[PDB]
Amino acid sequence: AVVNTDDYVTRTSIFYHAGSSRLLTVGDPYFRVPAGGGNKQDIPKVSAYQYRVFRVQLPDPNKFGLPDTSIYNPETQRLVWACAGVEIGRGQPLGVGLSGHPFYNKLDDTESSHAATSNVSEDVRDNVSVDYKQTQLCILGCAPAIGEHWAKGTASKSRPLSQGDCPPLELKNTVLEDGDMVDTGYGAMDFSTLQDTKCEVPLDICQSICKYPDYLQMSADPYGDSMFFCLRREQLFARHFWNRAGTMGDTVPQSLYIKGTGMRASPGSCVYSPSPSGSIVTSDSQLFNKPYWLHKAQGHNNGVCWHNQLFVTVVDTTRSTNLTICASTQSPVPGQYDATKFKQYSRHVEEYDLQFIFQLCTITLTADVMSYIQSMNSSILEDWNNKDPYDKLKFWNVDLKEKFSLDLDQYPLGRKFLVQAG
Amino acid sequence: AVVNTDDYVTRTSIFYHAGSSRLLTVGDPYFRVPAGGGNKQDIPKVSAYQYRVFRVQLPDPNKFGLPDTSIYNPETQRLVWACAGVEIGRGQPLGVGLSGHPFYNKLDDTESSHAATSNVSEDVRDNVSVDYKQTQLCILGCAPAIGEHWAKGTASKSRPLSQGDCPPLELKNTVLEDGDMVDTGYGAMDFSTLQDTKCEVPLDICQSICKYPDYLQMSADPYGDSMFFCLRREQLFARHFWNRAGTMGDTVPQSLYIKGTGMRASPGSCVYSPSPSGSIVTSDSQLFNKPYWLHKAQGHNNGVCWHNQLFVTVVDTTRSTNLTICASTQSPVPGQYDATKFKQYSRHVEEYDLQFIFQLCTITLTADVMSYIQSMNSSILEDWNNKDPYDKLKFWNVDLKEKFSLDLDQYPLGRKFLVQAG
Amino acid sequence: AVVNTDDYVTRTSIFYHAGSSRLLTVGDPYFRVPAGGGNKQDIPKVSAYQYRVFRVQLPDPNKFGLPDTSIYNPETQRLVWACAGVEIGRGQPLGVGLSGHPFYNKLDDTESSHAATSNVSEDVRDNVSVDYKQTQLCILGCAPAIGEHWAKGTASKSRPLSQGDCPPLELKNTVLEDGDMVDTGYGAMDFSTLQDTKCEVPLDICQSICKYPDYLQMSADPYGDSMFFCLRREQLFARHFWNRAGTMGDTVPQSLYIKGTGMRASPGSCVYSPSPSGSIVTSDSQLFNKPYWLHKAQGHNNGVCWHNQLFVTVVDTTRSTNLTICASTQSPVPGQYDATKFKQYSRHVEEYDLQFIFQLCTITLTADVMSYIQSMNSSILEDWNNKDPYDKLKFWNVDLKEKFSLDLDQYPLGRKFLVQAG
Amino acid sequence: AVVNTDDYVTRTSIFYHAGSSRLLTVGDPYFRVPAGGGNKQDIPKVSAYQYRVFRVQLPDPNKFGLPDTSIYNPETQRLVWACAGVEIGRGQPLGVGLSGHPFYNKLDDTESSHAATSNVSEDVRDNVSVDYKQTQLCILGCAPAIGEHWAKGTASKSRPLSQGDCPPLELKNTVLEDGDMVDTGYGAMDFSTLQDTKCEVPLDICQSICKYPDYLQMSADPYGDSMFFCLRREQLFARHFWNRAGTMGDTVPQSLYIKGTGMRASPGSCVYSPSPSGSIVTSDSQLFNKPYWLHKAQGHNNGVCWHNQLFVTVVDTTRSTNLTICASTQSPVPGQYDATKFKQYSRHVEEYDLQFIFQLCTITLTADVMSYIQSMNSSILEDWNNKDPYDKLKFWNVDLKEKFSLDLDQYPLGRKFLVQAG
Repeated sequence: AVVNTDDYVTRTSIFYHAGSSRLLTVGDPYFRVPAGGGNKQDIPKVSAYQYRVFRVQLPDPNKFGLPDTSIYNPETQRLVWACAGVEIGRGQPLGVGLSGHPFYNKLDDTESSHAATSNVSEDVRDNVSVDYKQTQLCILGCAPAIGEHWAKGTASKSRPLSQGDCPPLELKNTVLEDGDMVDTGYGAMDFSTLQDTKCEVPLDICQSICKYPDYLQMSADPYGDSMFFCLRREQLFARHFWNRAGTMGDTVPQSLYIKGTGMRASPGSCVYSPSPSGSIVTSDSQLFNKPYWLHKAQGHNNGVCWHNQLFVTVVDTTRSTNLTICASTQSPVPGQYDATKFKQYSRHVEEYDLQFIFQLCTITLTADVMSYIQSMNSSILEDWNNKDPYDKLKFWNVDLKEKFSLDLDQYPLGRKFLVQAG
Repeated sequence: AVVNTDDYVTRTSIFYHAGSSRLLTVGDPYFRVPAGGGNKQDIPKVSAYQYRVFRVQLPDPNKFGLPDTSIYNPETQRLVWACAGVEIGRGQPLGVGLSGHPFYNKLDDTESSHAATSNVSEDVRDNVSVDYKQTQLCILGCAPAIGEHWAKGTASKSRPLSQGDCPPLELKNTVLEDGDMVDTGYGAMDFSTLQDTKCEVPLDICQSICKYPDYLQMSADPYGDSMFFCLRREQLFARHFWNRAGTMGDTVPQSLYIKGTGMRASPGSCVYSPSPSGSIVTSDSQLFNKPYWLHKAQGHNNGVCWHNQLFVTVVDTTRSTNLTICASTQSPVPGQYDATKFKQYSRHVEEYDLQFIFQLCTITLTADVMSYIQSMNSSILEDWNNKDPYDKLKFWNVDLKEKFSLDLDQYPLGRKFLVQAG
Repeated sequence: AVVNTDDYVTRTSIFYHAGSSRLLTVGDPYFRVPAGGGNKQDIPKVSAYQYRVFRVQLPDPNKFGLPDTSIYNPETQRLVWACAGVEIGRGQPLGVGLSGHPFYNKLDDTESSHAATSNVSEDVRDNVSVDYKQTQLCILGCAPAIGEHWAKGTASKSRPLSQGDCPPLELKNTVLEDGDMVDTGYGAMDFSTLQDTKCEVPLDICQSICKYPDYLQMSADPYGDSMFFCLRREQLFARHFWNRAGTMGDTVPQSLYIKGTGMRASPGSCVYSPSPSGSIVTSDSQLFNKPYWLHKAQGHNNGVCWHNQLFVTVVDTTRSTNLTICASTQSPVPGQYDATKFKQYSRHVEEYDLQFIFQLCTITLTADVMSYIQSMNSSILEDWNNKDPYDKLKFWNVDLKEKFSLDLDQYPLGRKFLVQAG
Repeated sequence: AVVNTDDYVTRTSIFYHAGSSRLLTVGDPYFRVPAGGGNKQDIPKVSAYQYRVFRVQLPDPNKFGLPDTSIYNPETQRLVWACAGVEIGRGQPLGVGLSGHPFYNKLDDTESSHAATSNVSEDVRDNVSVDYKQTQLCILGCAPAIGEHWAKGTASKSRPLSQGDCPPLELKNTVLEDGDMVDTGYGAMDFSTLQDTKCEVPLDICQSICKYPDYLQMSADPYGDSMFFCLRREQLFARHFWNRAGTMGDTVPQSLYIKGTGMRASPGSCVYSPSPSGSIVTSDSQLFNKPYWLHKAQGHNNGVCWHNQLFVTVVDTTRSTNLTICASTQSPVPGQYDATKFKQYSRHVEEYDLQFIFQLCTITLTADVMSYIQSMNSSILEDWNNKDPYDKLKFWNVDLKEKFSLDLDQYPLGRKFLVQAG
């Protein structure tokens, strides 16, 4: 039986402040520009619509000089960090930003077409762009958060898919790594294996995998290391209504319409999909640049950072202004305009600032306390006396071993904390 | 004289937590696809705009293992489950999804006499789509919830109905089953029998029946087994204004206008119908993933689950993103684009999770108490010592007989319940 | 000097509940369809944009069976009902509906016309529709609500009204009968007498009289029997901007523009009129299906229902979804589509439900008290020992004489009332 | 270790009110007009989207005669003004103001193009305009605020940016001078060096630098003189979706689409940029014309005005209506209209009013205090017994040396302050 951490992890009255420096990154918002091919280094794919997963690395509280190493007894107890406050700071101003496709699969406007439209010609693919759904979310945990998405099912012998026939869909659970794209309004699926056209969604998610946090599973997780802090705020609406070019896989039953003559003799495309649209983005509904206190967690883990680790999973689309930079091919910069003599670039900036307030905690290693932790996570006892199960995954590592401080008064969050406590 | 249950149903201090696993279903959002035609097994019609009616099957508390069978005396009392806490869980992300009809009966734009169209023929039906009205609701009871809808009234034998004339309308009460379509903004009626065109409404409600819960009737119900919990949240607006093609049944009174000449000599179509539209869909106005406690119900039944049953009626259209899947007809996936070589499919997902906190109750079987229950529902006494009156209707059965648990602590809803109780 | 009823109306502790059955009505939303033309019996005009004036008829408390006929001395005092609780119920789902006119007088779009427009020839009327302003309101009093509207009075013997000149506008107070049209955003006037064109507004108000409540007068009423309860909630915006065809009556002064040449030599039409539009209709700002307790009235009358009457004036435009009905000319229903073989019809439904909590009251008839009531309304004394000032006006009569009950516990509003009372 | 000012700055009970007169300025909203061209004296560039940085100059409280010069001991201590109240008054009415560019680089509409568009020939630049993002911000400090912006990185001596290639982006900190441009919704960058086209953004930020307050840095500031009061409110949305004319710098990876033929053989422009748009501007969300009290500042400086200075940094775009002026070339003003015989001018007005409530404060000059202020800012002690480190920057000097008064009662803010205190 799983037990609340407040029943074996005794807390102290010793609080530390820890803050990252300035986490900053720029790059192309649509795709990584590979190294060399003009200029040196490589420009990373940096979008407002991808998950930020910071792996916060903490100092080992046991091999760490204390303000007084008589807070505990190194013979019968161990130390753990317990997160008490977090403030994710966001840098750039509020802005909206578009994403698009040079050959988007848009047959024709079905919102209110002036009349009939084109026929099923070929390559009626147009160039369109669309601002995505607006999402803000923040997840804390001592383990990475689990996402879900839809992928092709399994290729069991029983019935070999007649090729052209629609595959079965399987919900797949996965870890949210840094760089994974969010649900933008086009559903959370694997577009690289479910859409052979590679033209049904905009460029940045076209060949990517859009995940969505598995809140249901993470809440039902027995120990609750996945999330002990969750903030979400999403909103969107439908801007334009369109068709899909191609033949209908599922045939519309004759019992659903009266047959006609000419073009209207047979039913056209009945696969509709609306362009997403996050509405007004305001400061009043902003989720960040505010401190949050983890009073008492939702799960059984109450902010205890096992393995001296901390995962901060962040999404903020309320800052998606993509910079437009253009240089001329000619050096003296000609006085006669000519679009071909200018190169257009597109860069996006992400600026973060993590701030924490940690609390020192003691665990009395009694016999059954140990065998409980044994069952929970044996590797916890090993470190207290190597391979990590996460080294295969892409994280934005933030070292804080050198960032802890005792005087909270000297830091913004530190003052806010002291105020809040009384 | 109907009596409050809190007068003959004594509540204990024993609480159980029960939960479904993960209720999940995928299918076509418009029409069920006949199996075998391409692939094995049928593709169910799964829409966001159809009632989910879960039939929760509880274990008989009398034939059930208690932590102590001295909670009551089996010689003069019986046990009932009373509902105390509920959490309906929703998995997939927020999103909008369109519905349409290849041959919608849209004459022309009456919103603002635009410009002209371009058609030969005389059949002017266009392929239009529309986002439905946005609706959220949740009904709890120990009996299925009652719906209303409009249908063709019985043609009287005295005065027959000459073909072409308008039928009289009759309001019809009925049981909401799992799969019944909701009010999408086109009203609540039998479209399969009040529209011979089969083109007045989009495809998924085309040959169906849209039902609205009869809240007035269920509130007026004497005992109140129909609903002891009701949450509703709806909103919509008029997007586009349109005309209907066809001859006018009711002739516009000559005295409501001045005759013109040419086309304007006689009045055109005067049957207008607007395309519905739920505006912004936000998380801030969400109704689900939040727990709700049944403190004191609206009706005379106070969460008492007679027949050890529970009917959870749910509508949530705030998650209606329809996936678009496409496979190529060629195996190597050609490097030249051609719309004819790609089969477009449309799939929708419905992920649920049901959580309950049930409370053990006792009923002392006295003379008048039994005679009371006799008149209320004789079948109740029968089971305490077979055919079920609902065995004709479609329900999503959720068996919770192996899902009851005494330690609320171990479960998400359980913890919240304990907190709320103090 | 008028006195507050609370000084001469003593209240008891006896409360009754009374509710109508289910007030229901269907018909054409634009105009009544003269009987027998295609089918037996008239089809009433039933629109969402017309007042609903229920005349509730209460039993005479004196000639009424009491739980104990010693609540008063029938020699020295009489009894009066005094309203304490009200709940108007609405049945149909939330919807938006359109109104139009086959020959709407719309010259041309003036919002942002592409350039110049058509010649002011003769007949350019277009078939346009429009969703009206969104209005909810509810009035209670023991006397019908008063409304105001604009009509052309009379030409006095002195000056004449030249054929073609603009008539003088006179504000006219009047009783709101059931069926009267509300302000739809085209102002509150008599379109049948002020507009000879009969094409300036949509069809249902084309020849009607739109009335608005004269709140200003009803609050200034000495006794305040006209309203002791008043709820209102309206909203709208301007959808499209248009011109009016015809010659200008008031000539635009030369000192307000510079003359041009060609068509721009003389100014065109300067009679602008926007099409109204109620925006998002939501359940969140709904006014009905909720109980309201008349704690202390605004006027002098404190819910005292003189003459055992009660007037309930209601407007609800948040439920205006008009049902589209179409039958075919052919019996076997042809498989080939042809709009001419389908008669279209338009039907609106209005479903209500009135519930009340009434409080029995006592008036001790002393010298001055009788002389006061004499001056207030002599006909009150007469009934305590014949015509009525209204029997010329159309009301929706709801007889609740057989609907009074003593046990509030048996009814929804009753329970709600008990809870509220503590 | 930095210390809160409240530990070495003892406040008195003396309160002064000071107010500027009517700060007022008119000018061209897009660019400054060189003098003598058509009329004497220059026409300054006054825009609603540029920072207002007031450098308020306080009277030296030491060389100041007091209501009583025994508040302190001029031998052992010094006087300092501490701010306690601020009210920034705005004059002109609320309004929306546009900005544009005669040759805006807009290829074509990618929101929902009718289909394909024009050839990427040479000059397709159209005259477009756009209302900016809606920003309100107010910052107080005894040192000017810090802004950030993106500028052309410092050329690699060992990687010369080959002409045409994309330059490296460097985030640059800077003092916010009066006149600096704010983020309008096109990002905060140096358009004069990052966009050679000189046609990517509207005219008023075409050759300027858009700065955004570095809130992160100013909060991490050790002493916190830069801001001890910060009020922000910003909102916007995406109005129209546009392409960029020019050649693509970063080439779209071939594995992201399927090649076509004709114009759709090669991908088009994939640099999208939405026109910004602040939505409804209402008085309900207004940030000015209200008084604000600095109870306890965020940083370590609690409103202490060192050097008897004050830096008010104000941004307000809710008042951007640009007056349209036009005179005729002809003196008698012609009776025939001709657009050529009229000169169109554009002017914008900015009206301010600064009101303050200052508190007298003492500093007992001891050893450690002096050597702290020594470390904090030596120049503070130097004035107590020259060159200013901000004499290079453009500020709006507000002299208040002759505006301080003791009777708060006689002033608006004065009264409100008295009331608020009790």
